[PDB]
Amino acid sequence: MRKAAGKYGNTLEFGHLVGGEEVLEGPLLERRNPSDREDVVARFPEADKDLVRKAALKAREAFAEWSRTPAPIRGQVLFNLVKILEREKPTLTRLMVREVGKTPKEAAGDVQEAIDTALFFASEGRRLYGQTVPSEMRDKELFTFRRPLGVVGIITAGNFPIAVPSWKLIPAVLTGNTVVWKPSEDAPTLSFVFAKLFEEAGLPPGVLNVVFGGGKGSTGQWMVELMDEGLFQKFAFTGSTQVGRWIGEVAGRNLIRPTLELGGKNPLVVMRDADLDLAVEGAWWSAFATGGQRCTSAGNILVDAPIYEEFKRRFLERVEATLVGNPLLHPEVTYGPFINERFFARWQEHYRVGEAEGARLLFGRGRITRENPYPRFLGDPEAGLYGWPTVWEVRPGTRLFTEEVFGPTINLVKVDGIEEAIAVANSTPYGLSSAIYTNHRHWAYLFKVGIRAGMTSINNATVGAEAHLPFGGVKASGNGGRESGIWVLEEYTYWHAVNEEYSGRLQLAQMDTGYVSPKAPTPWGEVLG
Amino acid sequence: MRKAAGKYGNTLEFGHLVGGEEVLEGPLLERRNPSDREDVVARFPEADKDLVRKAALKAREAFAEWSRTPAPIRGQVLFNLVKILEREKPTLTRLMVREVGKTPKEAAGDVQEAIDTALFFASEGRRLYGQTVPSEMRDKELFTFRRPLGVVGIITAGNFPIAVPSWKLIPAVLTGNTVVWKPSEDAPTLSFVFAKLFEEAGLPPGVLNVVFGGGKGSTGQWMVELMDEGLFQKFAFTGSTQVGRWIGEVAGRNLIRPTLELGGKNPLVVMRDADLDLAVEGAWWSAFATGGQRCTSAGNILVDAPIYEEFKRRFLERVEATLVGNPLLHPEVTYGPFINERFFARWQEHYRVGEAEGARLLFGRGRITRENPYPRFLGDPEAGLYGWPTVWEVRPGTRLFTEEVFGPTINLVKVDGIEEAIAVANSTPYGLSSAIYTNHRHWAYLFKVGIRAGMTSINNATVGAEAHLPFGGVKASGNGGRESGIWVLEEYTYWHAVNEEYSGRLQLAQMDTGYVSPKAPTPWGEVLG
Amino acid sequence: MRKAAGKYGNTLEFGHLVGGEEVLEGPLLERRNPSDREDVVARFPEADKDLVRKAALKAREAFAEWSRTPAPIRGQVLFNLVKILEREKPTLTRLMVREVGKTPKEAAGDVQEAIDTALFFASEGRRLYGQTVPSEMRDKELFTFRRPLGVVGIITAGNFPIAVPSWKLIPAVLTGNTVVWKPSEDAPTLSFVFAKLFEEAGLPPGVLNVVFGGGKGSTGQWMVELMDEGLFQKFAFTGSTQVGRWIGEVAGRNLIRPTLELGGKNPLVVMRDADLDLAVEGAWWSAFATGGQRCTSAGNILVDAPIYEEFKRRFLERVEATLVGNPLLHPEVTYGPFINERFFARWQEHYRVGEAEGARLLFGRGRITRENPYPRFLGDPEAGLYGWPTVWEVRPGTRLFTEEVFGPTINLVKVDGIEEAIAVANSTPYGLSSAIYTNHRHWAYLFKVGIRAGMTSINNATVGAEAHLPFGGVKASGNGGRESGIWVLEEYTYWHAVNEEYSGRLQLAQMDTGYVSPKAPTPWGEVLG
Ligand SMILES: CCCCCCCCO[C@@H]1O[C@H](CO)[C@@H](O)[C@H](O)[C@H]1O
Repeated sequence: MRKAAGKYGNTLEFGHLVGGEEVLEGPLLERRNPSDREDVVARFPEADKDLVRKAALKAREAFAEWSRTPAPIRGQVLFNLVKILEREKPTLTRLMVREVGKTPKEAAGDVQEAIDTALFFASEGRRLYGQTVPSEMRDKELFTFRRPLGVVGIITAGNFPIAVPSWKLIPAVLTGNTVVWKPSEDAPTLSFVFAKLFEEAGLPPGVLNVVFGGGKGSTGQWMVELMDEGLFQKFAFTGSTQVGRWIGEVAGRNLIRPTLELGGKNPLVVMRDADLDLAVEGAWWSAFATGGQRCTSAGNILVDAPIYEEFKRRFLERVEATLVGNPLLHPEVTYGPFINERFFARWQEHYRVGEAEGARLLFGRGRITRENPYPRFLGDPEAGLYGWPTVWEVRPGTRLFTEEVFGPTINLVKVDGIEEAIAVANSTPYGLSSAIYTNHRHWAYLFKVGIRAGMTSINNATVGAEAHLPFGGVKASGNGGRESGIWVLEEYTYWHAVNEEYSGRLQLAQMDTGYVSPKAPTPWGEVLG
Repeated sequence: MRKAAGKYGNTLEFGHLVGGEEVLEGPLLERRNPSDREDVVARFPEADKDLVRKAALKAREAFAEWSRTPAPIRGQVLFNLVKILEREKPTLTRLMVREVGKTPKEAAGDVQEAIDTALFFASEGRRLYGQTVPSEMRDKELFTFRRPLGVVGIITAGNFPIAVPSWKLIPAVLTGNTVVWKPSEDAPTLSFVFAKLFEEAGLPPGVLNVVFGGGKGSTGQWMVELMDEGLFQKFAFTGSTQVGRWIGEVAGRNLIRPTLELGGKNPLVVMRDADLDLAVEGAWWSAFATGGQRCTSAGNILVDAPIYEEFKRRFLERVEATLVGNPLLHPEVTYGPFINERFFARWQEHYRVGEAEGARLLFGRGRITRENPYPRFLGDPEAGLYGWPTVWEVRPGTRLFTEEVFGPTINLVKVDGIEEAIAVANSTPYGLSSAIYTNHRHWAYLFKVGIRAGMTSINNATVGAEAHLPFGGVKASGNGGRESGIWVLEEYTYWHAVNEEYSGRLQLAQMDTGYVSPKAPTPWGEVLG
Repeated sequence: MRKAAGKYGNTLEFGHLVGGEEVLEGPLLERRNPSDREDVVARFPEADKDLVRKAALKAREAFAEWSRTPAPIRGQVLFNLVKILEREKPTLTRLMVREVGKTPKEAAGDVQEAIDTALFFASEGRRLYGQTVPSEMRDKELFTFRRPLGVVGIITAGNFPIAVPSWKLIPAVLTGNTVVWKPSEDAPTLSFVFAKLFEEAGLPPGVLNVVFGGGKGSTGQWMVELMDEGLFQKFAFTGSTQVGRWIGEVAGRNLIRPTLELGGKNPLVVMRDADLDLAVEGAWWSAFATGGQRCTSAGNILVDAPIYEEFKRRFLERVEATLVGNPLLHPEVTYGPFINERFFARWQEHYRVGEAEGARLLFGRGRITRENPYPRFLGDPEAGLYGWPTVWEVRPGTRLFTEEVFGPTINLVKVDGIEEAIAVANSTPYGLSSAIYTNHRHWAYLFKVGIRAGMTSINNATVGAEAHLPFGGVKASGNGGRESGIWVLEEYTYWHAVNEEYSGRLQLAQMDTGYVSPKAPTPWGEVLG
């Protein structure tokens, strides 16, 4: 790599990581600081299909030795990574604030998720339990083993540039797979550095390959297409449902079960008996954490009729207090810029769609500019794409209600009773996260069994999942796979059933099984009388 | 249903089972006894897309009440089925001999697999374990629950008309799902009866719907296409890889992980130190059980060079002793007719492909006729499609070596040493079953870790998997899913992670976590010696 | 603590660790370097019953806050310990060579076991899985949780002064318990330092209390007796079966299940087909690792008749090559001194018992002195208690065959065939470790299912268990408990079953359960053929 002086740090120039070598091949892209476009964070090439193919073949070559490396040793590599991530947490935090516009508080939590993941799977090296199973035949033993799949293709987004990649990278290599990783073009430096920390931790060259570039019409797409050439035995993707469906399609015909985290429209229910201040804080954080650029961000606040006016009043008050700005210059802000222009553009459009379909705009004036200033802004709004906190009143069945919109926007929806709250909460193509604020035992229970969601919070935000629960969605949010904890092992391994015969005879199961039949029954009705 | 007298039993006329009602709608198909075309087993309608859609909506309606039925009660229904299958085993055995041409011995084992499955999952009703998980926050609890998916679409083959459907039907309903089942047109009576046994066991109407018909251009295809209309939350299919890839494709874009069992080309290795008589018997049974119409049937016998001539001699001797015939009239036969004409046709062609590519035909003269008689045939060969036991000598890389061929055919392949045996055993697009005969600890181990297969037998056949191990293949044989035992629960449920807050505060994971930092270290090198 | 200059390092003076405070109360004991009596390693007090009682009450006080500390945070403390043990491994290694007379190679492996344990349970903080279980009633949920027991009393030996204590200390505190630890008077410095490393890692004061002293008539005994006062909710002990039975007795009447590792007489079988050089090396290492002062040390080498003379010849040759000496001055030695005089005394007596009962002494002349020199000795044999490598030929049923003897001694026993090998291998009151050397699949299997032992090695030593398998013995070697891995969690937690009702009615299990009865059966025998 090379470095040059920049505004808020060095501008990094680096290439793809392929077979341990740095490959500077392809038209140069750059990543500008989203808080300040004058600050250039990285310059990096776009990998073409031929280079991704080459990376996949380097991964296949490295897979042989790596899969044969004892899992406890592979786990000790991850343990090295835990120490290295701990050491580098402040540096990675600072780089993440700069590269994707996260607050230092959130950026540290993002790095911490990777540390948590690393520690969890470091120890998993001495687990990866299969089963010993009793044969129905004598002189025979049955076994199950978890085996690695091969080469994993990974495409990740930039909103969680260390945490979410770690959910895939760490289990993948722990279970004995090799990886080709196409990180978001919004967080290439973090991705490059993270790959180098793996190298420092002792991960053999070629086990992790990083190929930079865009998505559609670019490296991301090339990578999906190479599933047709048999170069990936597994695929993982975070992004939109639209793209996920196509990846599911390609994976499906290549007999791959992809890991798909495909976003959501996450209902947060506030029942009449709720702790209003707690529910307001939870709804606020659910909506505006990461500037609403999380898959788990609250989409709709479903508020029970009797507290609707009081909640709206308190919620808008809380929303109005939100600090927005350059988090590098003003750490205390709740959120900073949009991660990229694509998200900003879609978010600008949702104002027009909302007005067109009769949503009531309670708060928000679109992009924050010097001409259109936001009272609690800190820094220069012209330096990047920053969005007004935005609050709507919407009806079910509308586009603002059903469609995911990354960015600082949230809808209030009036409901009456737990039955309607559940029905309305499920009136969305998605089913990722969910939440209900209530002190009512029974309502909490009804919501928990009534919601169709991968994750449910009782008196907690739709965001901030703990790193050691299964993470994933139902309906349009996923395809059944789960990340994190013990539940992700199904994603990166396959079951190998072994039966060992010692009888020296061909014994047929279900046919030669030595089942004992019952004896003649005693007439106990008559004996006991 | 209606019945009329037939040659070897009553001819059954029945319709689709939809919402509890019998629906006799659609152009009539018939199933003739494959051992004797004069014996008509069943007449049944072909369901059009509209009726399958209606069946899927009946399943969705029944799902609400059935998923809310406590799992231990759903398990007690399966326990009722265990008793009913036990009672009906002789009747089902006889019907299976008649309808699909299995031997009574194999037909009983087929019914027994369903009984084993039924008993396993009857008890699973009081298991279905999720987890309690410790929160990193105080006054907070984490939980995981297994939830049913919804409506399961099931398409099954006729080669295992009770066993293999039970692998899907039983776990599906146990886990709280409803089912639309499109059984093979080769085993419609068995399927109808099996569905009625579920009804007798107390399965509520609409939880299992059966729609009869063909595959391509027919009910099977309509059923796959309805995944695009959101009518299936899960899909299971047994059949060819070609069809499986298409089903995987459709499932994939609808964010479904299908259960796909897609056949194999199963290597059986005989090492130089093997028990020859045992390996011969295992190779023979692996090749000719069910007339080689199993997904797990041996495709290639890989024989170690030093025992090659001796094994070939003993194997051909064993093959020559094989009895073939109408298993209804001659129970003692090893195998009877082809299940259908599709399998017979492909099997006839493999002679021409083998000769064309220079395979050496050691034994077999194609279809058994009066003109082309087989010495050990019993009954009338003109009454159905019966195949000569067929043995080839082939080279790796040839079509006979790589391509699956249902029917009584097997290849011998010369290998030298465990390294070559493993490499050649993996030189196939498939990876379902596998086997090695050896007394050498180390060779068994190398094969076990070297093979790419879902299942491996040490000194046992490639066939005859025990019903309580995970069943499934890698590569072209499957997509990662497993059937049977605890491993199939992932197929018919999704994980629901619930976090419950009691702290009355918004606590952020990874950010507010109360991690304890270390104290000042003592310089022990200096303090001690 | 205080330090003074000594021969091979500083002499440490320290007191008991009770509630965070160092308590220098009680008659002073000392630990002399077992390799060199002139080198005084430590001076430390003997805790009386009143101080142990006080330590137990400090543990009870600390238990409240520590058990309420989230398990993931408790795990992060262990993760701190992993880093600290890594840092201190060279220092701990050196101290262990000095204090208990282990070779540097073995001492490092001992420290590494603790690091392995620490890492395993660091990650267990985010596991400790209980279950969610489906109720047979509607509107009801079932849960299981692992809860800590309370205060754990731990008594450990000095032969594995870091490894074996870590097996108890680490899981105990991870699962939320507090500990009173009575370490061996043979390794008080290591124990003091290990406790201080826990303190450095952030373990709250009082969660680990260390009380030094002897066993019988001393601190060890006082500690067992306090189970009668309800001060321990759990107890763990490593030592002799005799003492273990008494501890089991006291624990039993106080409704405690103690963790008891009680030594063994570990059979190593060498079958006629074995790799002789490998079996010789394994038998040699099994016998003389730690100078035969392991619970898992080989007691009897059972050699198959046809290879008996050849094995004896090669084994005695290998034994004769054994280097013995001061491992601080000569790291390359296989073993050094006896850990204590108790073990030396019993080992001296076994010569007299062996001769008395007609055992044939093949090799060994008792204590190594200048008068009685050993050819391959390095250093001064007068400086400590060093034992000749000792090899016997014995018959089954004799005291040398059945009774555990710590120290460098081993018996050869002639057997003929796997049946006799198994019977003779089981002809001992113990059942800890076991091993068989064979290339015969079937013999390995028969031994594996025929042996009565907690642990069995196939073509591996009776020693050197991997730290992530369950460790423990049957018969006189233990009481059912297992240490290490997931299996030790049962030792330090109890199951809490919770049922939550939401139905608003009293529903009786087994009585009000809504079991569905079967429908009227169809006579299928008659309906079909
Ligand atoms: C990693 C995916 C989650 C694993 C689910 C819990 C696994 C627990 O394994 C359990 O073992 C029990 C012991 O008899 C069996 O009875 C249960 O069927 C089985 O679920």
